[PDB]
Formats: sequence, C-alpha cells, structure tokens
Amino acid sequence: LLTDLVDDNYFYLFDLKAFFTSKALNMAIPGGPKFEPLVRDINLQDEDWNEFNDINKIIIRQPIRTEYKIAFPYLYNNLPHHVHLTWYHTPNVVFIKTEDPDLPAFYFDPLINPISHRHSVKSQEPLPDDDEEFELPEFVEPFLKDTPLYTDNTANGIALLWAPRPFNLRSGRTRRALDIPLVKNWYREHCPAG
Amino acid sequence: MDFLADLMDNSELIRNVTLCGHLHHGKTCFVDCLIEQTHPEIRKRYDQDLCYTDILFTEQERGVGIKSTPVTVVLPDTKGKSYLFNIMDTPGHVNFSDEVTAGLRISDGVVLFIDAAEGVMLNTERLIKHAVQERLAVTVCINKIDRLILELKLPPTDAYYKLRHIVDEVNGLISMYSTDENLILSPLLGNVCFSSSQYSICFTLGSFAKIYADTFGDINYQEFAKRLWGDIYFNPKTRKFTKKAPTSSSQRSFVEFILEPLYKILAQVVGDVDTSLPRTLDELGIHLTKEELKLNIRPLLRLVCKKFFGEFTGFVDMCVQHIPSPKVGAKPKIEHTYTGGVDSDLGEAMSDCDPDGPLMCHTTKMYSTDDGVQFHAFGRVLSGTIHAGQPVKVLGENYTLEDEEDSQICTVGRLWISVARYHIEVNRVPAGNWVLIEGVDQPIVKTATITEPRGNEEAQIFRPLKFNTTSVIKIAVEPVNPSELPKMLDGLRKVNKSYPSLTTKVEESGEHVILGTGELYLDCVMHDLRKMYSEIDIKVADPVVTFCETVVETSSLKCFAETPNKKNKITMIAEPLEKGLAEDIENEVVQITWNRKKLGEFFQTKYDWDLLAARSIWAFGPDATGPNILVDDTLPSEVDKALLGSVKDSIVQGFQWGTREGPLCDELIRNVKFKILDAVVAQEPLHRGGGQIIPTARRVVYSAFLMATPRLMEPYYFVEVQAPADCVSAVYTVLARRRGHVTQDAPIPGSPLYTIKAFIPAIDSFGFETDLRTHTQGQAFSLSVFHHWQIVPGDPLDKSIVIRPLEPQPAPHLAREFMIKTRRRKGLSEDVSISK
Amino acid sequence: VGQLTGMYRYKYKLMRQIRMCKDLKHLIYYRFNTGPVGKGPGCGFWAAG
Amino acid sequence: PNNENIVGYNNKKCWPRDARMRLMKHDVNLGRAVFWDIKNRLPRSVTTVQWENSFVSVYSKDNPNLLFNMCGFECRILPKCRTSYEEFTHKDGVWNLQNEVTKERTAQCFLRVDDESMQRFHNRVRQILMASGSTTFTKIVNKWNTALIGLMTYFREAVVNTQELLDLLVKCENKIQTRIKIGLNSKMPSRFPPV
Amino acid sequence: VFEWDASEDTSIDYNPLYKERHQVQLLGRGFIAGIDLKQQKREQSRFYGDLMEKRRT
Amino acid sequence: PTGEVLSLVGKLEGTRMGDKAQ
Amino acid sequence: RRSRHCPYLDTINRSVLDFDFEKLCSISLSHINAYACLVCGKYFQGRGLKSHAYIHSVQFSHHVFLNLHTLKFYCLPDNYEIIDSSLEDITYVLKPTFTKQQIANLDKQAKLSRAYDGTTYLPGIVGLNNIKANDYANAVLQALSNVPPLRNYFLEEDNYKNIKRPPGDIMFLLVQRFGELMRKLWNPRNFKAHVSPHEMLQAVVLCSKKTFQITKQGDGVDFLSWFLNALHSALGGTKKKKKTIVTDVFQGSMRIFTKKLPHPDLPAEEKEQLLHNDEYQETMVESTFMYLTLDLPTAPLYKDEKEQLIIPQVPLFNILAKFNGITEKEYKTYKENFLKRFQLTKLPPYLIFCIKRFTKNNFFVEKNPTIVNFPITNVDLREYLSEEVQAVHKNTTYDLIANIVHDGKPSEGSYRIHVLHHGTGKWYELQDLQVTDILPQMITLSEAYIQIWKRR
RNA sequence: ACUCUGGUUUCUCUUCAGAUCGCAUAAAUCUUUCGCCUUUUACUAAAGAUUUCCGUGGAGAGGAACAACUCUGAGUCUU
Ligand SMILES: O=P(O)(O)O[C@H]1[C@@H](OP(=O)(O)O)[C@@H](OP(=O)(O)O)[C@@H](OP(=O)(O)O)[C@@H](OP(=O)(O)O)[C@H]1OP(=O)(O)O
Repeated sequence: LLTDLVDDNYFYLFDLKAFFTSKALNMAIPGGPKFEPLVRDINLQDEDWNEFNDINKIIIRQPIRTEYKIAFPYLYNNLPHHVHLTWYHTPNVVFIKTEDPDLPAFYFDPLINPISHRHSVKSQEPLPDDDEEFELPEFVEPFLKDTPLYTDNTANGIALLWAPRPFNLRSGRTRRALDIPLVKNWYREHCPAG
Repeated sequence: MDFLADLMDNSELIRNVTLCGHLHHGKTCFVDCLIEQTHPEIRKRYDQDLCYTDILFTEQERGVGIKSTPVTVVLPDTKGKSYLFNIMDTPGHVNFSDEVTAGLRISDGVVLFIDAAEGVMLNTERLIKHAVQERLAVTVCINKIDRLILELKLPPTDAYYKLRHIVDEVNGLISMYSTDENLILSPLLGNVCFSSSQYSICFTLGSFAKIYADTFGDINYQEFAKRLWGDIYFNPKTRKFTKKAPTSSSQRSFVEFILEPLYKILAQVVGDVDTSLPRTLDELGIHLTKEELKLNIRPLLRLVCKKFFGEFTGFVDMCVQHIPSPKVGAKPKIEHTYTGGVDSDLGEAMSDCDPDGPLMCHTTKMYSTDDGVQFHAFGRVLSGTIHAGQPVKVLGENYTLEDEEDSQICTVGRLWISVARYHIEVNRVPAGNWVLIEGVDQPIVKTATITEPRGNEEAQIFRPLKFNTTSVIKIAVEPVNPSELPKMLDGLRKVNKSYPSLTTKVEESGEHVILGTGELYLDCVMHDLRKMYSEIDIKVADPVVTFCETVVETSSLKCFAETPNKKNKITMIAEPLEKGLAEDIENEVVQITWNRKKLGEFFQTKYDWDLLAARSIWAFGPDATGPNILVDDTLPSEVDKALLGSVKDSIVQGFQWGTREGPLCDELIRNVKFKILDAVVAQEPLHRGGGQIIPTARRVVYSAFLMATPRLMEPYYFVEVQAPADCVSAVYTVLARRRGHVTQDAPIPGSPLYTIKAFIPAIDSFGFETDLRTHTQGQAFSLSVFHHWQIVPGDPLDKSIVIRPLEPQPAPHLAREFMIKTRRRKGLSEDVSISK
Repeated sequence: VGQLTGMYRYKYKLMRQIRMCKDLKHLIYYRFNTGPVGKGPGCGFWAAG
Repeated sequence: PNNENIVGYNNKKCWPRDARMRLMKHDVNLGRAVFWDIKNRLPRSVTTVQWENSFVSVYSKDNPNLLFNMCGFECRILPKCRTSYEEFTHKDGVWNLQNEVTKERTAQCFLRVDDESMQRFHNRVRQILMASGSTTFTKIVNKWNTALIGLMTYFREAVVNTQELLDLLVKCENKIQTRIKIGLNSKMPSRFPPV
Repeated sequence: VFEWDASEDTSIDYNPLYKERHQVQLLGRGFIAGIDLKQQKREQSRFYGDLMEKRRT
Repeated sequence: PTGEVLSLVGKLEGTRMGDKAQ
Repeated sequence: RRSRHCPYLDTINRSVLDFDFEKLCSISLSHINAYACLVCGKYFQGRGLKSHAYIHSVQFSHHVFLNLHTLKFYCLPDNYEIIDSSLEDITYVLKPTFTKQQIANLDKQAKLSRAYDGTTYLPGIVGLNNIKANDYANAVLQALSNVPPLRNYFLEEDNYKNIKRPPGDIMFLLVQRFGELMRKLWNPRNFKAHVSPHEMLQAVVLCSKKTFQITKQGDGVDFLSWFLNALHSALGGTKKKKKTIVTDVFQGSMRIFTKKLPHPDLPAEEKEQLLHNDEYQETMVESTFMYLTLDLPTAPLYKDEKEQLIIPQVPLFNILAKFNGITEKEYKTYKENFLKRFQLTKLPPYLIFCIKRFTKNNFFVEKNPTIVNFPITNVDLREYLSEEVQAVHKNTTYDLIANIVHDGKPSEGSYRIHVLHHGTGKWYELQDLQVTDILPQMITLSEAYIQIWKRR
C-alpha cells in the first residue's frame, strides 16, 4: 500500500504548491487538475498587441510551457496574484534498502559505483616516522569495542528511517479509521503509462 | 552579552570567515546548530529544520539560499577560550555566486562545505577557484557524514576511501589554481573537518582526540590526532602506531578509532533504541531521561550526538588555527583589494588594522528592512572605529583621488551587529569587524568605501567587486500602468542596490532591461521587485540572452574615417584575436597596467607575435580588461610618432566606445584585433580635439568591423547534471533537443549517481532545469553557469534569408534572427547601414 | 451508491461524492487488476468509498 | 514622457490579436494626434467629440489590417499585397474588394456584426419574451419572426463570421420555444416536436 | 454524468518528453504502491539489474 | 429528436448563402 | 585652464530645459551626480571617463553639461569647468535662492515677471501642471503658497533646515520638497510660465501610504488637513515642538460644550432625573483646530413658489452663527444624540474655513450646492468670542486671501482657485495651465470650498 | 549510596484553543461572479463571509480505579 519513494523530489511540480500556482494562474500541469479561473478577467485575458509584447521582437527557440510558468511564477507570467512558490530541489536522498536478509547491514552494494582508489600521486601527508615515540596507555580503547557493529535490527531501523510518514515514528497518536486515506498517496503520484 | 562587544576590541580573537559550498550542503544547518549551541532558547522543531539565518520569505519558501546573511557569535575554543566568529551564510546556488563574492571580499577565511555523498560538484570547484583568486585561507568541511552511514551504508573502510578521495580531489583542484603549496588540506593538519549538521555532529581529529582524552585522561590530543589519518595502523599488543598493519585484516587508525565509534553510535540509535541503546548510552556516559528516550529516531539521534560531541570546538579551533585574524590577515587583503596598494601611507595604516588609525570601512552588502525604502549598508571595518551618529564621507565605485564628485557626506545613525535575524545595536565598532551601517544608503551603490571627512583626503577606494560569472540573461521589465511607472523605477533602484551583480539598463526604445545570471536569480529578483519594493503590478518580456560581436576574416580593405574638420583621417583594419588570448585578457593574465616591456614579451613569446607589433599595442577593448585589442600600425617612415601620441588617447576612448556598443548587435564587440594602418593628424591642437576624434574613431571602428565578415557569439552555459544511471539516456535526448552537445558522463565515485557535463546554448537553456527535472521525475537535477561565448550558426550579413515569425528558424538562419529581433528590441533600424 | 440507491435525485451536490467514488474505483481496479489477475469483480478494498 | 497614450486607446476586441489593431507607440501617438487635430477644428461649445466614444485605426508597416465600424458593421480590410497568403472564396463573410483600374483582388474585407447590434437584438427578444404574460402565441412568434428577418436581411454576410451571433440567435429561438411550451402546459416537454 | 468526459483530460501534450515520462527505477528495489511486485519486476527495464550483474564478482 | 434548437456554429460550411434560391 | 573660452555657449537652448523632473540618469536611473545636457535637457550619470555624459557628448556632439547637485557647468568631450556670469540664470532656474530682502519685498512686489518664452507672469500665481487628474492637490498647494508667514518660513532652505530628524523619517522629504516646489513657484525668472508639481505629487504618494494618489481625485479638505498635520509633525527636533510654523500660522484655540442627551423616547420625569444624575450635564473641553468646518444648511429640496428653481444662498453670518453658546448642534450619532455647542477662544493669525461638501447620505455621496454670501472686503469675528477672551484679542478683522471652488459632481469635479495678490489687490483665478484675472465682485458667485483669511 | 518523594488508569464536568485543534475532511447559509435558465426545491464552479456537524489539544474542577510501595529527583549517596 506504500509508494516506495525516498524523497519528495518526485513531487517537483506535482505537489500542493504547484497545484495552487496552477489554480492561481488559470493553467494546469498536464498531470495536474483543471480548475476554473481564480478571477474571470475575460477581457483582460487577451490584451492588445502592444510594442512591449511584440511577437516580432520575441525570439523563439523552445515554447514557454505551463511548467515553466508554474516553476518560476514571477518570471514567465504577468500579474502573479496569490501565487505560491514551489519548494526547490531537495538533496537527492539516495538510500539503498537491503533486499536479502543474509547480508551485512553495512555493505558496498554493487549499485554504488566503485571508488577504484588510484595512486597516480602517492598519498603523502605530514605524519611522523613510524612507531618511534607515541605509545597510548593500555586502558585507552575505542569507544565501542564490546558492542557489535550491527545487530539484526540495524538494517531494519535504517530502512525505517526513509519510510512514509506513518512508518517512521517510534511512537505516535491514534487517528480514527475515517481519517486514514489509504490511497491518498496513490493518486498524488503521476498516472502510470499505458 | 557585554563580552560580545568587548571581544571586538581584541583584533586577534575575531575570525572573519565565509561559509561557502554547493547547493544544499548543510551550511544553513551548520549555522543553525551553532546558534542552538550558543543560544539556549533557540531549538529546531523535530521534523522541520530550524531555518535560522534565512529571513527572506523567498529563502524559506523556495528552500534555496538567496541572500548571504551575517552571523556574529562567541564560541569557546577547544582549549576553552571564547573567540568571536563572523560568518557569511552564503547561497550555494551558482546563480547567486555574486552573493558569495560580496561576502567573500570582506572575509579572511573560507569554510568549504562539501556533501559526503554528493561529492565536489560544480559550485564547489568554482568557489575554491574564486577564493584562490582572493588568496583567502581555505578550510574544508565534509558535511553530511551520516549519508555515508544511514543512506549508502558503506563499510567504514569504504567510507574512509570516499573521504580520502574527496580530500585528494579538493587538494588537486586547489593545486591546479593556487601556486602556494601551503594550502594543502588534511584533517591531521586541522584543515579538514567532519560533520553532519542535521544530527549536530561536528568534529575534527583534534576534537575527537580531546574527547578520548576527557574520557580517559593524560592523553596528548594533538599528537594523538597527528596519527589519526592515512595508512597508519594501531597495534594493541604494543599500543603503538605503525605505518604497516600489525595483522593482515587490520583496519586503519582513522577507521579503527573514529569511523567505527561513529558507525556504532549511529547504529545503536537507528536500530536498537529499546534493546541495546541504554547499555551503550550508559557506556559512553550519556544520560538520557525516560522522556528523552521516547522521541523519534532523528530527534533522539540529534540529542545523543549533542550530548556526546558537546560543543562545536572542532570548527572553532579549525578557524583559529587556519584562518588568520584581521590584524594579521589584513596585509594580503590590502595587497589584493585596495587600489592604492600597501605602499601608500594609507595602505600601511590599514594593513596594521589599527582601531586608532584613520577611519576606513568597505561596504559590499545592502540589506532591505521591512519597509524597503531605506537600505542598510553592511561591510567590514578595515581601520579605525566607526561611531553611531557620526559624519562620514562615502566614496563611490568611480571615485578617484582626482574626482571628488563620487563622494558624499552622510550622518551615520544607530548601527548594529547583525546576528542573522536579530542584530545587537552598538555605539561603535572597532576595526576588523562586520558592521551594519545606517544613513549611508543614498550615496552607496553596490561596492562602497567609507572614510571620515576632514582628514585622510588622499583616500582611494577598494577595487570593484569582481564576479566569477558573466551575467548574460536579459529580461525587459515594464509597468502595467504607465501612470505608476515612477514607482517601478524606484523599485528598480532598490533591486540594483540589493543584488550585487544586477545590472538595470534603459535601452534606446525605453525598455528597462535587467541582467541576471540564471532563471532562479531573475525569478527571485522580480519577486522582490513586485512584492517588497515596488508593490505594483509589473510585466515581463520573454527572456533572451545578450550577444557579442566578433570577426572571422581579415577586413577586405582598410576602412577610413574623417573628422568633420576633414583634416584628421584615421584608417584601420580588422582581424580576430588569437585563441586563449581573449581569455587571457578576461582573466587579467595580462593587464594594461603592465609596463610595455612585460606585455610585449608576453605577446611576442607566447603568441609568436612580432616584437614591434607587441610594442605597437595601444589599448584593450570595452574596458581595461576588454577582450579586444587596439594596436598601432602606422609606419614611422610615413607617420610621426610623437604627434600621433597626442591623439592616441582620444583614439583609445573612441575605440573603447566602439567596442562597447557594436554596430551589429548594438553592444559587446568581442575577440577582435584592430590595427590603425594610417593616421593623418591635423597640426593644430584645436582641430584634433576629443569631441572631433572620438566620433571619428567610433566610425572607423564600425567600418572596419563591418567590412570584415562579422559573427554573433551566443553564450554557451556549462551544465552538469547529477542523476541516477537510468536517467542518463533521457538527459542525452533532452540536451539534444536544445542544441546542446554532451562532453562527459562520469559516474560519481562512492555513489550510484552519474554526473553528465555538457554545453548548452544559454538562449536555448531557458526551462532546461524544469524540463530535465520533470522529464526524469525529479531524479535529474541541473545547475547552469556561463562557460564561454561561441559563434552562433548562420551569417548575420546574408539578407537573402527571410525570417518567419513565431517559428524556430533553422541554424543557418539563427544569427540573422538573433540580430534582427535584437534590433527590434532596441528600437534600432531594420538592417545595419554599412555606410554609417 | 448512485446505481443502487439513486439518492442524488434529492440532493444533486451528493453527485460530487459519487463522481469521487467511481474515480476511486478506477484508481483501485487498475492497480488491483494489474498482473496475472484479469479484469473481474474480485476487488474488496472498500475503505475509500 | 511615460508613454501613457496606449492606456486609453479603444480597440475592436471582437477580432483576434493579429486582426486587432497593433498598439505600436508611433501608431498610437499618430492616432491620438489625428483625433486631437479633428477635435481642435470643432468648437467645444457648438458640439463635442469625446475620445472614449471614438475609434482611430491606422494602417501602416506594423498594422496590416484597417479596422472600422459603421452602420452596425465591424469591418476589417486586409490588403492582398502584404499579409494575404490565400485569397479564398468559400468564406461568405468576405467581400472580395476589387480595384476599378487593375480589376484585381487588391483587398479582402472581413465583416462582423457589431456588439451593439447584438445587444440591441438580445434586448428586443428579451422585451418580446417578458411582455408575454397575457399575449397570444402567434403574436410572439410574429414579433420574433419580424426581428429575425430584420437582423438577417440587414446583417447578411455578417452573421457567418459572428459565431457569438449564431449562438445568441439559437439561444433566443430556444427561449421563444420554451415560452410557447410553458404557455401550452406548465411543464417542460421531454421530446417536443418541431412541427 | 456518471462517468467523465474524455475532453476533461489534462495530460494532453504535444511534447514527446512529457508524453513519455522516464519511469523511476527506485534503485531497482522500490515498488510503486498497488501494482504486484512480479509484474513490476518483469516490467522494469532492469538497467540496474544489468549494472548489478556486471558489478557482481 | 430532442426538440431543442442546435447552434449551427461549426456546421453546414459546405453550403453558401445564395444556394437553394433562384 | 581653458575656461572662460568655451565656444559652445551658443548651443545652449533654455527652451528645452525642464528642471522640474527628478534628477536621475536617463539610462542608469541613478541619483548620484546628476548631469543635464543643456542641448537636450536629459540627465546623465555624471562627469567622467566612459560615463553616460561622456557617451552622450561623443555621440550627439553635445558639449555643455550642468551638474545638478553642484550648480556648475562643464564640457565632457574636453572635460573642463565653465565659469561665466551668463549661465547664472540657468542656475537660478535650477536652484532659486531667495535673499531676505527679496523675500520681504514679495509682499510689496508689483512688477510683472517675464519668463524666457515671453509669457509675462506674476510671482506666486503660476500655473500648475495637472498630471493624472489630481487638481485638488494643486489647488490646495496653490492656496497654501499664498500665506505670507508660510512663504517666509519655507522660501529659504536653512529656515526649516538644521533640525534633528528621526533616522527612519521620510516625512522630512515631503517637507523639504514643498520648500523646493514653492520657491520654484515664487521664482520670478522661470524659463517656462508654469511649474510642474509632479515630483511633489510623487513625494506625497510616497509619504501618504498610497492615499491621495495621483490617479484618484481626493477631497481637498482631507488633503489639506493631512498636509497641515504632517508639516507640523515633520518640523522640529526628534520630539515635537509646541509651536511649529504651521501651529503659529493656522492653529487656534476653540471650546466645545458637550452635553450628553438621553434617549428621546423616555418619560419626562426619567429624562429629568437622568439630567440631574450629572452624566447628561454640560462639559467644557478646550482644543486646538487647524481649520473650522462649516456645515451648510439643508437644501430647500423644493421649487420656490414665486421664482421656481432658485439656487439657495446663505449669508456668511448664518454659517458663522456656530461657535457660540447661543446655538447648539444636535449631532445624531448612531448610538445616541449629543448636544454639542462650540465657542471660539483664541483666533489664529490666519484662518482656514472648510465648507463641508460631499456629504455621504444613507445610500451614496452627494454634493451640497448651496452658495455662501460673504463680504470679500472684510469680516468681523469679535462677536463670536466669549467675553473672557475678548480682552486679549485686538485684531479680529479678516480679509479673504484664498478661495477654493469645486465645479461638477463629486464623481468628476474640477478644483479651481482664486488668489488675492497682495501687491496689486487683484484676484487671479487659475485652473491647471489656465490663468485668468477675475473681478472680486463674482468671487462669492461660486461653490466655495476652502477659504484662507488673514487677520492683518 | 540514603531518608522523604505518592502514583497511573478511567468516567465526567467547566473553560481555553493559539497549532496541519484534524499528516483528515463535510454540509448549509449569505454575498459576488458564474453555467443552466422556466417557477420553488434540488443545482453548475470559483472567490469571500459566517454557521452547524463528525472530531482534537491544554488547563482547571469533581469522581471512581486502588493498589503502593515506589518510579523519579532535591542531596551527600558510602567505602
Ligand atoms: O466508468 P464507470 O462507469 O465507473 O464503469 C467502470 C468501467 O466501465 P465503463 O468505463 O466501460 O463504463 C469498467 O467496466 P467495463 O465496462 O470497462 O468492464 C470498470 O472495470 P474495468 O475497468 O476493470 O473494466 C468497472 O467495472 P466493474 O466495477 O464491474 O469491474 C466499472 O463498470 P460498472 O460501473 O458498470 O461496474
């Protein structure tokens, strides 16, 4: 029942802000819904051929689409009254959840590109000569040596980090069964092709 | 609180540093963590970020930094000394690079935030290059370390490999730009610092070694840290640090003592809160209450890391040890920034950063209050102390020791120190600080030098703020109601003050064009204009880029012009300049301030030019650093030299004006070499005046340029896109649609994401970000920066072509269209008149 | 509900619900009946309506 | 100085953007100048000419269409020399203007029913319908027929290009039919026949 | 009207880029809600599967 | 067969006005 | 050092110089170092190499420029200063500096000032250019410019300068621009016969928070009251001075006898006992008034029986019957009626009357057309002062100095203004660019709106 | 390593609700544009204004639970 989406970058121009912008600008995202105009402006919809918007002066290389105007509400459209600025690009949350349980929680999955550590320049940095003066007390140890690196719950918890809203809370409050739209995120995504 | 003001008296316990990095690399989050550490009453919400240091509505709504924000704050050091820090929270977006530079000019040091998972990316490379240009101290902070644990789950050995690869790449990039090898970066040196700003992790090798010491005692954290990175291994049999692994499957010291505890402390909080967390929490001395253990994973992890790592002393001691104080670091700042130089008496006075010396402040920032009708200056005090309610003498960008017109006497009212949103008012500010100044908005335009009147009359200005990128996007702006045109005009002034690289220019036809770097830059500019400054409805034309004008062939015949007196006749020829030479002049590789021997040696040696021709070079193009050359070529056997030198200057201004406004595209002649092949100078001074020669020089330059077959240079943006592997093919097609050619596609090491670097025409780059983001469903993100002017396909002087309206013309037509419509946007004639 | 009851005849604003519910059906069936399961009257995901 | 002459410039909104007058600054200024010159000749007391109740349309290099309005006809002239890719004939709202010397199709005349005429016709139908509480059906039908023949004979060739007029005509005819049907029975027929 | 008119459709695009939206692989391990996992596995382009098998040692 | 009058916009453009009249 | 030898003084043409414009560069829109090209009158960036002035000089071959902020002339293509006495007229047009003797002599000045174009005019009475149908502001400013003490206070820049102002204060911009505009009005050497108040209108819009807009035709009374209060507030130190110039010119002291009225639908005994309850008793309140609001009596609303359709006419004394104990005024407040009767205490040296027109009725706003009949020569106000305060006062005779009239309906009206010239005694009526001499006989034959009177 | 610390649940009541009262979502009335139009009653779809309804949090008050020590912490808590 849960869309396996890690971050909200999927809803770039397909979120609440973009839909509010589309409703305000009397236009619609292709996948988005069609609204009635926020204000009629029937006579003001088609202004006269001025010398400012002279189509002769306008250089055309790629058409200015509805998505352009919605993404930049104050740049590609005129009189943006009651318009909402969409959230810009969030960091790409690349999180590879484990697939086979018989695998360490920390593991270089083949999806990650190999570093392939090069040594064209021999890594040289100022560090004193080997094993000559410094000797730690025997009682000084790494902070967590008795604790194992990862239990069987570590991978599950890491997966639970990047999970939808109900499934990323240790605790929470109780909501009525009425107030739980099980397919709200189903139609909030783009319609599948075909 | 009073200690905050008193600490400004000491010029060594202050550090002027700017936080710069790529887009969304935790800079704002880092400043929020610092604020929370120093402000008990300021705490971020569990799910929503603090969003501190971002006060603009656009900053919060868009989520991208817009305006660099000043943060003054007192932080204890690792040893326990309370230093004073001033931080430029700068936008990471490349389109706001100018906003970095305004904070970069008045900053002693640079903290470069790099995301651990993302990599270096483009704005980081540009930032380190540009900071090398100002020769600032460089420190690197690999932020978002948790993304190597909680996102990629890389093994700690691979995590060390990734961190070392990033550090080596940064060091190599710096070595490719900075000659001084002292800028090597390593965590053991105190340069590289590790951090995850979401969970309030901020440690260097010294900080973690000090944590070890406080855990155990009698440990030299400095010498321990000096052995906590690289191919060094640890032996518990001898408790000894070696350069070889004591066993076969041993781990490196950095992994063994630093990465491993961090991995386990994160894993026990993300996976075993109810089972194993209390044991490891009591083991490390962290005592969390029953209520505190009931928080979600992220707030609990932030809380435990705050309790464990404590203060952010790693960042503090990094800045103290590697970023010079204003008192000691003023000398390179004066050497590179001030026009008069350190040699002059004022240079010596301001190099010492004397609080009792002559008053001198350098304002490079303008901030708009709630009303927006009275801007507030913001700048560095480089000498003396400015006082509240005091008369000052403000200089301008064009001010020289001769021209006193650019100055103005203004009374400075109450002044304060800006701590992000809240600023503390202070009666005075000593040297080396960053100060908000009131009452000087009217004479200050962008860069400003403020000095005291009735003294130090031989005071010059600092060099104008130089920006990395060339703003090429241009949008015409008009008022919906012309009866309300003045208001919009007023608003224009405000934005011209607010945005350092914004250029508002009124063309001949009356179109108020605005120059912006990119789509988001102009979007924010016009949002501010509509909603904050003008408060009236505005109209935007369709975006278009500027164009440059060049030649590709030698002028067929020498073109001559004559003064209205018909006694001075100047005959010139037109040729293109050599490859890279225009870039050399652009990057100030060679300057007109060079003596003739040095410039001649450069031209004759590197570019194989004639020695006499190299000595025959007169001047540069549109500005002192213009990419066009004006070279004398009058043979001494026919033309007198001393007499020609009298009008040489006037011909120089004429040629500069001609290159400024090109005959073809009305502006910006680029990459053109002009040789004066004949000079007939009237023997009397009154027949060779500037008002007579300069128009003649413009006419002869135009004739020479137009006789040679001209070409239009459109700006090509260098766009790199970081995207998953499956989206690379789609990005290829999207770039192919907009006439862009792909250069490189390199998978990012230590991450499953490719990075594709390509060149796309700026005129075809509009909406490219949105197109790519929506076409790949948000997986492919792009940033655009100006790279280089390139010849547009087509011939601008082929009149057999017909321009079909409202249709994308093919490439062979483009140039013609690109000029003809441009002329219509200027109100100019339909075709270029060769006779004129 | 519209076919079984026809209560929209006495309050036409109620059609707003019906047009929604049918939509939810089209939202569910083409997710429900995607793979080897063919089109048929087998869905029982009645929470939305 | 502020180029305010374009604000108060009446334009024939009934035409598309390209067909409508292009408000170039030079042409707007010229139209204002022509109107001011004409207004100067007439004394302000013997008569008056007000700008807002006027239309000045200039054909020049920028403007390819001459727009005018007379006798309830909104007409637009497009010379064939510049912007006439096809001199078609099927469109019956087109007057193939012919020079008396060259005897060629130099210009194309597009006709339209004026908005004031449409408003007057709608008002006439409205007052026919609302003044029918106590009135025979034949009287109503005769009044509607008279109005319709007057409009169609006066504005022939101008209906075809005024799709709004076609919609208004069919709407008013449906109004008349609905009024008659309500007169017959106080309930709308479901499948009423046109016979 | 019980059903919805086809004219109400908003996803009408002349641009092939928007007509053909690049499906997200979700790192080859995520699955869109509702659709059975087997159908998506046999439907996904398996570019990530090919990359994994090439990098599987 | 509804009995309502339909608007002939976008209709019967294959016919002129002078047709069906002598 | 080749000054005093400029061969380009001939190219200067004073006709095309309009210095009323805001001093901003025609290209960069910058306020710093404004330079005007005397050939064309357009401002530029400033004197310097590769500047807008330099570009204009090398393009259009214009060789003479004037520094707006410096009042000094330069040549850009040759870049040298100009020191001539022939250019001083342009300097005075740009920056009219009035000496004390000439400021005093304006009252006794009786010479017809001649402009450059030849349209001889009078100082002070100079046509104001309407911009976007806001003649009310122009009429109010023209009326205010006729006051002698205000003219003395505002004519010289340093008279209202050298005071402390709040750092965030923008009201001082308006008060300092009023002086500039008014010394342009009183300048007897204008190039053009008229004065453009457009900069003043822009400053009014900037300081008024979008009210009194250039587009909208606001009420003259409200604009005058707001302007007077704003001018009083701006002047002085950081704390308001008790007696500013506006206070000593227009403000007077007046007394209100406010008596609460019981509900009229109450028993007589209950009304009497409420009156005895000390709540519905008379209370005396002193106050300061910038002007006196004159309430026009009710229109006849019916045709006169003998001579039908006669415009009502009221003597000035019936309106002046207010402000005394004998006459009350039952204010019909929506909550309860008030029995307020006024009484003048201390007359100002200059008196402002505002005849209340444009009264909003229960459904819309209508303009009362009742005309007031007054003796223009002089009026007596000693009879409208209480016996306690008549000992201090010695000059209660007032003569009409300025008259404002509104012509037309409230929706679209024209603000005309008659002003009395002190030097000649003539009345001049000016409406936008139009200026005409009007006989004092038919001054009262108009819908008087705002009257400015001098106690002499 | 100590003495006192005194529960939590649940049923109500009374006020305040700032905050996504609600990680959910209705209806009605009124006022503007509307679409149908022919009379109410249903309506078309956007904006604006209230209102009712299914819910919610906090505070305070009054019960029961029902026990009960303690939890916990003020500290000297000690080798
Ligand atoms: O659009 P609706 O009125 O909601 O009808 C739909 C639809 O029918 P139509 O779109 O043709 O009217 C399908 O039924 P089919 O007629 O296409 O079989 C659908 O099921 P599928 O999309 O899986 O075909 C479903 O049918 P059901 O709910 O019976 O599975 C339902 O039809 P009904 O509304 O007639 O039930």
